[PDB]
Amino acid sequence: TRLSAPVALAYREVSTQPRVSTARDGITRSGSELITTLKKNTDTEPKYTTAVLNPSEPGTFNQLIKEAAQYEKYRFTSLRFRYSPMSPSTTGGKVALAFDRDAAKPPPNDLASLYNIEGCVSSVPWTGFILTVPTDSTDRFVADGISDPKLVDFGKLIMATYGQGANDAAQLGEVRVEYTVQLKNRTGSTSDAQIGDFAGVKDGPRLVSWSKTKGTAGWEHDCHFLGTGNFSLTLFYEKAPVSGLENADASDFSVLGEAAAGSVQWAGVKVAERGQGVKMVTTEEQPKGKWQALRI
Amino acid sequence: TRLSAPVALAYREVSTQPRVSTARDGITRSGSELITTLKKNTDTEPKYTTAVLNPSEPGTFNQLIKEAAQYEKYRFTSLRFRYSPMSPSTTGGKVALAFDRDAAKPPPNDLASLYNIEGCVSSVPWTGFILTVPTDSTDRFVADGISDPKLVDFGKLIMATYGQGANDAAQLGEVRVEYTVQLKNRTGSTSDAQIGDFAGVKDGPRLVSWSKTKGTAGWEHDCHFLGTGNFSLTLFYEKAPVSGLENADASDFSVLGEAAAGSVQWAGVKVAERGQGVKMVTTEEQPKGKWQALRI
Amino acid sequence: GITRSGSELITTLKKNTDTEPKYTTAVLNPSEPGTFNQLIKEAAQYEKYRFTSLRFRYSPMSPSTTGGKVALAFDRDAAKPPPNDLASLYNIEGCVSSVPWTGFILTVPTDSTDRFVADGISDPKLVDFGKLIMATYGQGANDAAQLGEVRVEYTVQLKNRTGSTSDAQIGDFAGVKDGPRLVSWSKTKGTAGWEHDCHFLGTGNFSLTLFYEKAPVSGLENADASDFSVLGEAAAGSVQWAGVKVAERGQGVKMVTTEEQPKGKWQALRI
Amino acid sequence: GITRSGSELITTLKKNTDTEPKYTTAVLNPSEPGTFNQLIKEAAQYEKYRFTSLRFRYSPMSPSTTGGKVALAFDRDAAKPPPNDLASLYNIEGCV
Repeated sequence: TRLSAPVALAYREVSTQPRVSTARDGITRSGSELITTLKKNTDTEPKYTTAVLNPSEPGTFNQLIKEAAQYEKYRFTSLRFRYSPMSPSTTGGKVALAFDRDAAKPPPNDLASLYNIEGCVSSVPWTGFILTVPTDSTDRFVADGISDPKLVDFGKLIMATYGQGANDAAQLGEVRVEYTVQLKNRTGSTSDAQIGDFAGVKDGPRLVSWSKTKGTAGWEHDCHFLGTGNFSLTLFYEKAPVSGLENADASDFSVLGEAAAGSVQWAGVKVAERGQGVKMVTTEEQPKGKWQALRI
Repeated sequence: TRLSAPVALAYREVSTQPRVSTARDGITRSGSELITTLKKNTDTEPKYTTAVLNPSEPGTFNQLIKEAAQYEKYRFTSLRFRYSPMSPSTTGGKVALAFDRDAAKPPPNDLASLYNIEGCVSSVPWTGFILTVPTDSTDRFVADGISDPKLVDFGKLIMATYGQGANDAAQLGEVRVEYTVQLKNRTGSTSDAQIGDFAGVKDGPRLVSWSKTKGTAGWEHDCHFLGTGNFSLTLFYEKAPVSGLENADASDFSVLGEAAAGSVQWAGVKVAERGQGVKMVTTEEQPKGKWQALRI
Repeated sequence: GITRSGSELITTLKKNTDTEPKYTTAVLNPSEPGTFNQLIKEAAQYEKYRFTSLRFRYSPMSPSTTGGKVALAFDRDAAKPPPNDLASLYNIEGCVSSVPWTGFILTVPTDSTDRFVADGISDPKLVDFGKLIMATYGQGANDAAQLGEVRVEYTVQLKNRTGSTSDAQIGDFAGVKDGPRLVSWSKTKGTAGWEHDCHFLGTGNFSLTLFYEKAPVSGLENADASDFSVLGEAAAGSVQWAGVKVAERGQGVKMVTTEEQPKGKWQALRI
Repeated sequence: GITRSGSELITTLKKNTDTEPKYTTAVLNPSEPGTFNQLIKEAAQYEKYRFTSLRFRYSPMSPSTTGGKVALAFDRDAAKPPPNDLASLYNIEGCV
């Protein structure tokens, strides 16, 4: 029979109270977080935005990271993502949420493959839906450095948007986690400051992801920031580079220092959307030095 | 009647399991920590070692700091210090524990005044004792920057040793907190990295305490570290100083950088006992610059 | 499959006369020579294990008038470096400490997962079950030289089976090494020339044989080993056979060639 | 105490043109290099043993056009010299 279509739907969001408790082996923390807000995509093919599901991941969790710094292993007993629409009912396109159990595989390349992923749900941008992912009973180590994501990561969320018309809402919605993690073991509190050199060494929460790319001037190292917020980045060059730190695509980038042998720079980068970062240029592949990312 | 004296007493310490729980306004965390180990003092007058009682204090608490970073107010419903002897029964002198409700007053100057403090307990170094401090029902803000300690700090513990003979144990014992804090409110997770200039500004956990002192070469700023562990200290000089960073009395001090206008240094200081630090010299009182302490 | 319960001596803690605590680690893997001296032989013939029951004991050796303390903690992540301050060590789950002159125990809960016997190049988080941290601090100058002994009483379940791993570790100067990780070489240029010194990860009587293609600057020389005796003759195209006794991990011998990565061959064995 | 099971390789037999047998023995003790190549390492840690089960499988390797015979027998006395004639060899219990 008849089924009406409202001009818009309003969802009432109130920040709930996390439920912490103590068990025999550790603690059981429950809560909800916000990952990101999906943007309009005026193209048929999807545009993806990922978020690795693992405690101590700044990109995904903001409060569970601190509570997971005191523990060594975790187990997501129940997690579930939700979508809150904030666009009118006259917006086209679609929004898709899928959970890839492999945290290293890049997102698919065509819409047909995206729908083959098990549990991939989707709906119009102007209505809400929930994707609940089955869990398992395997303990995994909380991220602490460079390691195979198959061994530590529980999975990776994938958010896609496509089909929106030219004159549509700038932003379509926002995802929201609803987890219940089982932190186990215990250890001395660990600092939250990724530190490592350019040789592929990383020690700490995954705040940065460097990537080389050969260029005419030299090898460009791009410091992509996985999270979104205020960050600081201290660099130390053993050899004089071609250029210091430059704003690649981030916002409000400022650096206090000089580029030269033995010099140290200090850039207070600021990120508005996950993936933005800075860059540097050197003539030596795999340069010698150190860097330290921080959430300041 | 007869009362025997053993050659030594052995206390069995096992790291218990913190008891976390959720209440209407926040969480109630219980646990135990280690502050420091008292050292021998072959002098009649006392030698003091303080520890400010306030969550988010790196010197006192090591695990509660992370859990208190997510909250805004606290209330110690029950705290109690304990002393574990690790010296033979042939060691002289005494050990005193007192709780000063004013966190800014310096420790007393003579043994007579130390015993006037309410609740000041003491015993021989080779036996254990417990100092339990009455609490109140007043909420206080978790330390976040430069503020009057009368308004935020709950108190300050004072540990004194004296009277030990020349040929006695190098270390007499170790104190241990047993608290039950009531964290309230909630806020976005705050980073744990003190940052501030030399004008008296400090934003973050109290890891450092600068102190000027006029000298022949210039004003010396001493970077005393309240805690004990591995720290990093990034400095930025707007004007060329007399000298860069030098090891004052700490252990394993290394610096990567240069001293000059606009330059930045990066010192991985390491501390074996609370109070050790580094130093720098400048010709300008209240120099212009920035510093950032971290637990790396 | 095979179930093998037993008890073995990891090491003997020593006086820590300096202010800072000293942490000595022993990774818990059946193929590790640092922690196992008898289970290594049987684990060499298997490529999977599971610790059904694990537990550590401390046996006092010092007089009753010894100050300081000794701590024993188990850290599930074998990759993490040893703690930096006492508070972090004491915050580890199930950390037991006591005065040196009295013994205690530390029971380690165990899970039901199988792990590959260590090879030496894989991720520690994937093959190792954890590690043990032994701390000693607060000892004066009048205390005994040795505080106690740490022992592991285990019950392992080695599974599968394969060709026995070589009981001796052959290697090549600045190159490939195969067999159990008995020694590890290091190089540092000096006045005479490039100096190559080996460090013995295990403790006991060893037997190091070497072969020089070109005449070296100097032959095998004791660095910090307890005992030492060379029966060879350093020269071009010759071999030097030596026996080194190690009391503490890290002790070893040294040599000088003045040419980086000299062509030769060496062999190590725990006699 | 410990119980172990394995399958070792003693040796490979060789041709013998002469019609008279040519014997090659192998004493059966856990700490015998001639017989066991892997059990010796674990037997060095113990000073007693008891063979709960024991078998000897002969796995052919020669073509189908080779004559002669191959015999396996177990002598419970480890010092007796091998027999000097075929009939004595076949009188041993269980010889196949």
